[PDB]
Amino acid sequence: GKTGTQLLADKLKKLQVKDFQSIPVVIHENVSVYDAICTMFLEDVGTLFVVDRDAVLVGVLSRKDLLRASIGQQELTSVPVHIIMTRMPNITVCRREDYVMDIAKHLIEKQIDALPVIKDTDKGFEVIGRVTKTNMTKILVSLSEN
Amino acid sequence: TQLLADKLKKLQVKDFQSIPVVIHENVSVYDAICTMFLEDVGTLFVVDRDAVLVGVLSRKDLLRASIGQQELTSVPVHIIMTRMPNITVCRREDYVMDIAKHLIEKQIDALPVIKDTDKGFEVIGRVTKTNMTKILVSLSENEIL
Repeated sequence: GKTGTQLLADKLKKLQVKDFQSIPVVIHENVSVYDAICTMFLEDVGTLFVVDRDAVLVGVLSRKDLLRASIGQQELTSVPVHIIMTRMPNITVCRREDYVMDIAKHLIEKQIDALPVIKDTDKGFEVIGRVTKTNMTKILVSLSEN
Repeated sequence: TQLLADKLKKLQVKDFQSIPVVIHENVSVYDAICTMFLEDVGTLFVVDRDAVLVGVLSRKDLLRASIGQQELTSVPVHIIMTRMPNITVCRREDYVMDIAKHLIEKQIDALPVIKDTDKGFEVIGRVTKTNMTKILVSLSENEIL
């Protein structure tokens, strides 16, 4: 590329998820909404990925979903999370080899803080990481130095 | 390459703000949760009778309050809000890299942008980890200087 900003853009475009992921926080689908909330504060995350008895991705839960559940008219804190989780038709994943910038674009478009990183297996998607707006914020800071 | 890095640190908040959402300090916790879903934002800025900033309330704090046992239809937000020793503000003239660092340490999604007036801190913007993420995307597309 011809200018220093173009060289910066080219490098940013090559960054891969495998290098900029966080550890994932995963709960089983039959854990209660209350237990999910406790896990969120225990682990200090704002998103949880939900898996089945084979540890395959079945759902995602955001802090907003849990607040909604907790404050509403129905008693939902006692129910299994699979009642309230976002399901697979509506879940976006990414893989280790994908580009960080393409994931950032998804975060912004889908108005969500985190995506799961998965590995394809014969049983479905195994969760191996998380990439978040916080990860992106860290990349931005690092640019200013080196 | 230092010089490029020196340019990045010169980018300012005014160019990468969002819309702030404000609530009065006497609103119930239930009413503030309602505002948070209506507005679809994750951080509320609390003001006093004089429209002066007195606190902040994140979605986390509201979840903390809701999975508790107080009559939150009763409880005014001043009871649980983070108060004005422990709040980090910024101004439109501040540098985005500075703010980004504060968002990271403090582990919060948003800071209030305020103006310094005759009356005190008046709220004029919000800056978030989404804003920072949008900057990173713009840089990757060569859409800034």
